[PDB]
Amino acid sequence: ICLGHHAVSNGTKVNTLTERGVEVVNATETVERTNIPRICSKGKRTVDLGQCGLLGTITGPPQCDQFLEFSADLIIERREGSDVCYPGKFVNEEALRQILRESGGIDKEAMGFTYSGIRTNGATSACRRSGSSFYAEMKWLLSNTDNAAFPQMTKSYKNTRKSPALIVWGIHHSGSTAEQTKLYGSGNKLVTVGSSNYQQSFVPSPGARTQVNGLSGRIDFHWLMLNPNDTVTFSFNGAFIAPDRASFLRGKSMGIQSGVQVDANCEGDCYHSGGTIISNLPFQNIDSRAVGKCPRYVKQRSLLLATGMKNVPE
Amino acid sequence: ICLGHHAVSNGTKVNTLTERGVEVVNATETVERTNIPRICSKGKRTVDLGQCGLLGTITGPPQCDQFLEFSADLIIERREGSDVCYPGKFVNEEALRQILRESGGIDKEAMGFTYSGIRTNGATSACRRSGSSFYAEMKWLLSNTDNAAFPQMTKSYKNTRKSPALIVWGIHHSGSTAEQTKLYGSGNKLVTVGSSNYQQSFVPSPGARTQVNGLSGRIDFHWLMLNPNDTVTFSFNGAFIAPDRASFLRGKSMGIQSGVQVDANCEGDCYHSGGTIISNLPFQNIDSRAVGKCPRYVKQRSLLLATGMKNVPE
Amino acid sequence: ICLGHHAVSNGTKVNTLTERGVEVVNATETVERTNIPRICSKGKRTVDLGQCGLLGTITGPPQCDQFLEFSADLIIERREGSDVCYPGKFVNEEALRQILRESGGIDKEAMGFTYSGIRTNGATSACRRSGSSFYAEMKWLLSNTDNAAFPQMTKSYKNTRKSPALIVWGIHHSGSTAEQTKLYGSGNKLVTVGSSNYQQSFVPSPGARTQVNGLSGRIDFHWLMLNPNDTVTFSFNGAFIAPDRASFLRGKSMGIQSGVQVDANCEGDCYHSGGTIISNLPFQNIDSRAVGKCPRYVKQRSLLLATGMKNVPE
Amino acid sequence: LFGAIAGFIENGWEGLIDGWYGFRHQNAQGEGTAADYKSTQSAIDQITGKLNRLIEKTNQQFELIDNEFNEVEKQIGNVINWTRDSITEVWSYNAELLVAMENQHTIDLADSEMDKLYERVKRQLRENAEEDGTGCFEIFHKCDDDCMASIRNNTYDHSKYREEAMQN
Amino acid sequence: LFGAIAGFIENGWEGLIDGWYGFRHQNAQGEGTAADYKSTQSAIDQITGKLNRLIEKTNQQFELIDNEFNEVEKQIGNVINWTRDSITEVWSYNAELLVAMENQHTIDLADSEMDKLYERVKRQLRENAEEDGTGCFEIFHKCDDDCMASIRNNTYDHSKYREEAMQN
Amino acid sequence: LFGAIAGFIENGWEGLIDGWYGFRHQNAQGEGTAADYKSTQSAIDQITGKLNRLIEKTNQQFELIDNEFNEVEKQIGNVINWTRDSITEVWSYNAELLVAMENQHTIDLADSEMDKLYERVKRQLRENAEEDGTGCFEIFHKCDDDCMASIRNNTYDHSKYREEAMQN
Ligand SMILES: *[C@@H]1O[C@H](CO)[C@@H](O)[C@H](O)[C@H]1NC(C)=O
Ligand SMILES: *[C@@H]1O[C@H](CO)[C@@H](O)[C@H](O)[C@H]1NC(C)=O
Ligand SMILES: *[C@@H]1O[C@H](CO)[C@@H](O)[C@H](O)[C@H]1NC(C)=O
Ligand SMILES: *[C@@H]1O[C@H](CO)[C@@H](O)[C@H](O)[C@H]1NC(C)=O
Ligand SMILES: *[C@@H]1O[C@H](CO)[C@@H](O)[C@H](O)[C@H]1NC(C)=O
Ligand SMILES: *[C@@H]1O[C@H](CO)[C@@H](O)[C@H](O)[C@H]1NC(C)=O
Ligand SMILES: *[C@@H]1O[C@H](CO)[C@@H](O)[C@H](O)[C@H]1NC(C)=O
Ligand SMILES: *[C@@H]1O[C@H](CO)[C@@H](O)[C@H](O)[C@H]1NC(C)=O
Ligand SMILES: *[C@@H]1O[C@H](CO)[C@@H](O)[C@H](O)[C@H]1NC(C)=O
Repeated sequence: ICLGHHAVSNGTKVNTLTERGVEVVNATETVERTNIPRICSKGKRTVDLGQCGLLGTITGPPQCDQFLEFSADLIIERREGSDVCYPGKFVNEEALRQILRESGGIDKEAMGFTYSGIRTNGATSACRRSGSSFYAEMKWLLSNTDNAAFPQMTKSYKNTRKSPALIVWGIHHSGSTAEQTKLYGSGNKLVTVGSSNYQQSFVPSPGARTQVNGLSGRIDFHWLMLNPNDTVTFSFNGAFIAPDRASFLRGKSMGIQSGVQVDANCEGDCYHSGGTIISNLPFQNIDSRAVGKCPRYVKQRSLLLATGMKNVPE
Repeated sequence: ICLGHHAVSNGTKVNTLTERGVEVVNATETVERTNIPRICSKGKRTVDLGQCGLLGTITGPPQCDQFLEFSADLIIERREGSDVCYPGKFVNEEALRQILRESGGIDKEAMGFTYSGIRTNGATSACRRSGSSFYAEMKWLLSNTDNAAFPQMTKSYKNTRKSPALIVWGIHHSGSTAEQTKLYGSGNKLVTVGSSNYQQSFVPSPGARTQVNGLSGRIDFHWLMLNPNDTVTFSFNGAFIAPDRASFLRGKSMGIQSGVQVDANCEGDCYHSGGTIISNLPFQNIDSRAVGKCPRYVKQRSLLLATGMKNVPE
Repeated sequence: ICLGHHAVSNGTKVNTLTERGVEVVNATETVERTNIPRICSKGKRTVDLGQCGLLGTITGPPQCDQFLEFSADLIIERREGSDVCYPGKFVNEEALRQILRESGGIDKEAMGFTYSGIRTNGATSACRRSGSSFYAEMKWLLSNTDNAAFPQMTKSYKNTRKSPALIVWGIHHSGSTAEQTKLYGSGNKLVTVGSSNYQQSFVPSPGARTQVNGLSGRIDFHWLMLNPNDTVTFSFNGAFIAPDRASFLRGKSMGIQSGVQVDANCEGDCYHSGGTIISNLPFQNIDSRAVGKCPRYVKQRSLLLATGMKNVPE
Repeated sequence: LFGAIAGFIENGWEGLIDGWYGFRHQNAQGEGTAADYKSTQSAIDQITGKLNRLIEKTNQQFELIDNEFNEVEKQIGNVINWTRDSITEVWSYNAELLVAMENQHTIDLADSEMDKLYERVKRQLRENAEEDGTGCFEIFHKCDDDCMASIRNNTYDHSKYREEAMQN
Repeated sequence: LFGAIAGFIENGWEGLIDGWYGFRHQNAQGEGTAADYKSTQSAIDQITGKLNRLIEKTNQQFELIDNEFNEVEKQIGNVINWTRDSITEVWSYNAELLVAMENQHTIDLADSEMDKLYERVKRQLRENAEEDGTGCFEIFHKCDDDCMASIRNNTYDHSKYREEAMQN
Repeated sequence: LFGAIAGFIENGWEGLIDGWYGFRHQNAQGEGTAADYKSTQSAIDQITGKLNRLIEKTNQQFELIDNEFNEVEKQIGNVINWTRDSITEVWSYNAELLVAMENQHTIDLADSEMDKLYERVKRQLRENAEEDGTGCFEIFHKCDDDCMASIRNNTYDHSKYREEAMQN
C-alpha cells in the first residue's frame, strides 16, 4: 500500500520566507481592493451637509438654515459646501472642523445679549433670504445712523450648563477706511475677549480685497470653548459681529469628506472620499487616508496567504 | 519500557498561531497590570512643585519663592499648582513647560537693567507676601506719579554664558483704558524685542475681563532662548514688566504630572499620573501616556506566554 | 558508511529566539555602518547653494544672484548660507524651506506692478553689488523726498498660469520712529493682503534692535501660494517692500543639509549631513534623520544574520 | 522541512479529490484509492484556525486628520504626511513578513501532517511490510481488501500475519 | 508538529513530578517511573532562554508630550492622539503576533524534544525490542532493573541481548 | 529541532571543505570522504533565497522634517522627535525579532536537511545495514568502493546484497 497527498492542475503561487512563487493548492487574499462607490450608512443617523459648510452650522448662512441644530452619528462634508455667505474665513478652522465632526451634532442656546444706542441688524445682499439678510446666529453691530460713533460696550456670558459652550464671534474688515467710519465711526477699534483659559486681543484692518461674491470686505470668525461655570467677556468698541446663540456638543459622531451618494442598504464602518471599504481582511490598498474602523493600509496590491499544501504535480 | 511526558490537572490556556485556548503546563504574563499608587523616587533628586506652577519658577509668584533656583532629576507638577499670582497667561506655554521639565533645574542670574525717571516697583494685593507685592523675578514698570507719561526706553542684555538664557517679559493689559493712562500715560504703547533669531512686535489691549482673584486685568508673559554671545533688546514705551533675572538650564531631568504621594522606598523609571509602573515585562496595559523608561502600551489586558509543553491529561 | 556535516575552526556567534551567542558557520551583517563622507550625486541635477540661503533664492540677496531661477533634482543647503542681506527674517520659514526643497527649482515671472508718486528703488550698504543695492526680486517702497508722505495704494496680481504662484512681500521695521517717518512719513501704516484662501492683516513696529551687519532695522518677509485664476491684493500705505517677480515650482526634487563635498563619481539615494549611505541592507545605524530612500534606522550597532548551519567543532 | 511532501514522495494525486492525504493500493483483488480523514481534517482545522486568527476587524476608530477640500497648513501637513508614510512603511513590512512566515509554517505544517500519517502506518505494520522510500509499504503477505481497510481504519493487527511475512 | 506529544502518545503522566519527560517500565521485578534529565533540562533551558529574551527593559526614555492639567491646543492635540493611537495599534499587533508565534514554537519545541528522546531510545535498542506505536518499546529479553537503568543511563549494549531477543 | 545536527551526530568535519553535508566511509579498500551535492545545494538555495528576501531597497522616499542649521519651533520639534523616537523603537524591535526568528529557522532548517539526507540513506539500505546512532550505517556485507559510490549516487540496490547481509 502506498501513501500520498492531493494536487491540482492549476495552483496559486505565494511567497514564503525563502522563495518567491511557491505554487500551493489553495490561497486567499489578505489585502482588500474592492471598493463600494457609495457611503454605506445603514442604521446610522446621517447628515449630508451638501451645500452647507460644517463651520457654517455654527454661524448660519442661508445654505445652513436647516443644519443649525443637527444630530448625527455620521457627518458628511461635500465639496460644494460653503461656511460663509458674506466673504470671510475662520481662525483655527481645521481644529474647529475636527471638533464638530465628532460632536454628535450641535445644540443652540440663546446667550441673551442686550444692547442700547446701537444698530444690531446689519444685512447684506450676499446673504439672501427674503431680501438682504445676515448670519442667523450672529448680529452685525453697526451704528445708529449713516455715521455717528460706536459706544464701547462690555458683554458677558456665563455658560450655565455642564458642557463646554462653543463661542463664535466675528470682526468685520471693510473694503476701505471710509466704509469702516460709515459703519462704526472714526477711530481705531478693538475687541477683547476674556475668560479663565483664553486671552486676546484682536483689531480690525480695513482695506480693498478681491471681489468675492461682488464684495471687497471680509469677516474674521473666531471661537473658543467656554468651560462650565466660566464666563466669556467681550469688551469692544467697533467692527464687532456678536454671537446671538452658543453651541453645545450633543455627543459623539463620525466625520468624513466624500463625493459619492449615500446608501442605506449597505452597512460600513470604514469610509474614504470614494466610498466605503466593506471587508474582513486585515489590510487594504484602497486609500491611506481612510477613516473609521479600517484595515491597515499597505503599499502592496496583493498578498496571497497559503491555505493548502504545496502543489506538486507530475 | 514506555516513554512519556508530564501533565497537570489544571493547566493554563494560551493562544497560538492556529488555535485560541491551548492548555499548556505553565505560562506567564507579558502585559503588566500591577500599579504602585505612588511616585517611586528612591535615589533621585525630586522636586514636588505642589502649589507652585512650573512656569512660575521663572517669574516667581509668592507660591514659588522656594523654587526659584531648584535642581532635580525628577520634577512633579501638581493639579493645585499655579503659574501666576496676578491674573495672566504664558504665550507658548506648553513648549516652555517641556523645556523646563527636562532642564535639570534653573539657575538665576541678574540681568542688570537700570532705569531713570520711572517707577520700577509696582505691586498688587493678589501677590501677597508681607503686603502687596509682585513677581520676585519681574519689575512692573509704571510712571513716576498717578499719571504723567512713560519715556520710551531701550534696554539690552548680552548672555555672557556658554548656555542659552531663558528670557521672560510681561505686558500688562489693564481693566480699561483709563487705568492704562493712570499707570503708563495716554497714547498707544509698544514693546519690541530683537536679537539674531527672534523678531517681534507686541502691543497691549486694555479692556474689562473676568474678575479672576478679584481683578479684571491680565498680564501676558513671553519668552525666548538667547544664544551665547547674543544680545536681547527691549525697546518699549509703556505697559512693560521687565525681567530682573534670567534663567539658565542646569542639565537634564524628568518631568511628570501626578496626584499621588512621593515614596523614597521604591525605585522606578516609568511614571504616570496614578503612580509608578515597576515591571520587567515588555508590555503594559495601565496608561498609554506613561512616560520615562516604560514597557510599550498595548490594548490587550493579558497575553499569556507558554513556558511549558501542552497539557494532555487523561 | 557514516554521514555528517561540515564545520569551521572559527565561526560567528549570532542570536536566536532562545539563545544569545550561537556559533554558526557563516553570517552576514544586516545593519549598515559604512558611510561615504561626501554627497554622491552621479546622474542628478545638483545645486549646491553654498553661501546662498534657500529662501534667498526667492528674494534675491547678492549671494543668491546666480540662484534666482535654478533647476535641480537635488538641493544642498550649507551652514554658511544666508537668506538675507539686510537684517530680517521669514514668517513660516521652515514650511517655505520644505516647499522649496521638493520644488524642482523655481521659475521667476514679472508681476507688473506700476507705481506713481513714490520712490521704488530703496537701497542699503548691507546689500552690496556695484554699490548700495537691494533684493533683486523686491522693491523697497519709500517716499519721494527726505520725508513727505506715503499715498495709500492697492495693487493686484492675477496668477495667469496653471501652477500656484509663490508670493513674497516684505515689511520694514526701522530702527526707530523718526526713521519710519523719514522713509514713509508720519502716521501708523498698514499692509493688507487678500485673495480667496488668505486673510491678513500686518502692521509695522519701529524700534531699536541689535546691530546685525551694523544696522538696527529689520525686514519681515511673508509669503502665500496663489492658486491659478486667483488674485492677490496688497492694500498698503507705508513700510512696504513689494514683490517684483513671482515664483513658480518647476517640478520635484530632493533637499538635504550637508557639510561634505559633492561627488559625481558615486551614486546614492540616501543622504545625511555627514555624507551618503550606499547600502542594500534593510537597516542602518548611521543617522536617524537620514532622508531619501534609506534603510530603516535602528538603535543596534550590529545584527548578524545566520547564513549557515550551527558550527559544532570537536 | 519534514521531507515527506515535495519530498521523497514524487508528486501528488490529482485524482484524490476526496481529501488532502490518502492511501492508494494495488493487491490481488485490484487497485483502489481512499482519503485519510483524520490527517486531512487536522490540517484543515489548523490552517482554517490560522485564517480565522488573521481575519479580524480593527475595532479601533481613527478620525480625519487632514482635509481633502481645503488643505491644512503646510508645516503640520508635512508632519502629518511624514507620520502617515512612516506608519505605512511599518504596516507594509508587517504584512509582508506576516504573510511570508504564515505561508512557510503552513507548507511545513502540511508536510508534517503527511509525515505523521506515514509514520503511523509504519507503526501499524511492524515486520509484516518493508518501506520502499517513495511512500509505499511493500507487503509480504496477501493483504486482502479487508486487510487494506483495516490498515486505513487503524485496526490492522501486527501479529495476525507476522510469521507469514517474516520469512519473505 | 513532530507527532510525539498530543501525539501518538495518549496523554501525560500526572505522577511524573520529577521532570518533563521520563520512562515508566513494567518488568519481571515490578513497575517503576523515573525522569529523563537531559531532555527536560534541554527544553527548560531553551524555553527559559526565550523568556529571558522577551523579558527586557526599554532603556529608551520618552518625555511628556501632552498636558493632563491644562489641555494643549486642539489641532496639535489631535495630531498627538492620532500618532499615539497608531503606535498603540502597531504595538498591540506586535505583542499579539509575538506571543502567538512564541507559543507555537514552544509547544512544537517540547514535542520535538519528546520525539528526540524516543528516537534516542530507539537508537539504543536495535533489534532487541520492537516499538508498539504508543511510546513503548516491547522487549524480547528479560530486561533486568539494571538493564532498564542502563537504558535510562544510555549505557545499554545492543549486542549483549541481541540473539537472545532476535528469535522472538 | 530535528535532532540530527548538534545533535546525535557528535560534531562536524573540518576536513569536509567540499560541501555542507557528506559521507565518510571506512571499508576493506580504505577510507574516503565526499560531499553530498543535493542536500548542500538545497540548504544553500533556501538560505540564499532568505538573504535575497531580506536584502531589499526601500523605494519609499522620506523628506527632511527637521532643520539642522536653524532649529524649528520647540513644540513641533518635540512632537517630531517624539514620533521619530517611537518609530525608531518599532524598527529596532522589528529588526531584533526578525534576525532572531530567521536565525532560528535557519539553524533548524540545516538540521532538517541533514536529517533528510540521513533518512534517505536509511531508505536505500533496507535490511543490508543497521544504524548505529551516531550517523553511521553499519554494513553487514562487503560494500565495495563502487557500492559506496552507488550509495552516494542513490543507485544502491537493496536486493543485491540482501540475503548476504540478513544472516549477520
Ligand atoms: C480555497 O480558499 C478560498 C478562500 O476564501 C475558499 O473560499 C475556498 O473554499 C477554498 N477551497 C478549498 C478547496 O479549500
Ligand atoms: C457649577 O455651578 C452650579 C451652580 O452655580 C453648581 O451647582 C455646580 O456644582 C457647579 N459645577 C462645577 C463643576 O463647578
Ligand atoms: C511557572 O511559570 C512561573 C512564571 O514566573 C514561574 O515563576 C514558575 O516557577 C513556573 N513553574 C514551573 C513548574 O515551571
Ligand atoms: C563668546 O565670547 C567670548 C568672549 O566675548 C569668547 O571667549 C568665546 O569664545 C565666545 N564663544 C562663542 C561660541 O562665540
Ligand atoms: C559567507 O557570507 C558572506 C556574506 O556576504 C558571503 O560573502 C560569503 O560568500 C559567504 N561564504 C560562505 C562560504 O558561505
Ligand atoms: C483659468 O482661466 C483661463 C482663462 O481665464 C481658462 O482658460 C482656464 O480654463 C481656467 N482654469 C481654471 C482651473 O479655472
Ligand atoms: C500629503 O499627501 C497628499 C497626497 O495623498 C497631498 O495631496 C498633500 O498635498 C500632502 N500634504 C502636503 C502638506 O503637501
Ligand atoms: C486625547 O485623548 C485623551 C484621552 O486619553 C483626551 O482626554 C484628550 O482630550 C484627547 N485630545 C484632544 C485634543 O481631544
Ligand atoms: C531633537 O533631537 C535632536 C538630536 O538628534 C536635538 O538636537 C534637537 O534639539 C531635538 N529637538 C528639540 C526640539 O529639542
